[PDB]
Amino acid sequence: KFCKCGVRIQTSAYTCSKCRNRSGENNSFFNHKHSDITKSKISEKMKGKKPSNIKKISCDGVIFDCAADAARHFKISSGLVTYRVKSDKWNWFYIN
DNA sequence: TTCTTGGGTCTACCGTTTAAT
DNA sequence: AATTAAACGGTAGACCCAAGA
Ligand SMILES: [Zn+2]
Repeated sequence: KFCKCGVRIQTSAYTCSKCRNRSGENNSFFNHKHSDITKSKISEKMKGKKPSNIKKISCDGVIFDCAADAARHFKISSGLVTYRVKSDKWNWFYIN
């Protein structure tokens, strides 16, 4: 048996692994809902994890791994951190 | 039967914007 | 002006599940 792409496949298969459609409505989990139990398992494993989009920052010399840590140290909102970084009245800048 | 794939369904936390003070 | 909350928009990684191998 041959896949539409040209490679051989078992007669029990509809396509080769690479050509299988899994996007949108063709996904095996499309339109399914996760149970409250699954959501909790995901919740516990994620608690305390910082994401990859964090920005190291220097607050005029005092550095932080992310803007949120700086917000928590100064006790201000994250929005204000961004505001000071853009302000000509502060020397707060992201590293890189 | 098991092991592998890989993208839809989620969570926790980020950072930037903007309405409202 | 300088502030905050909430609206938006993003990442990786855990989960699920059917079908390829
Ligand atoms: Zn193919």
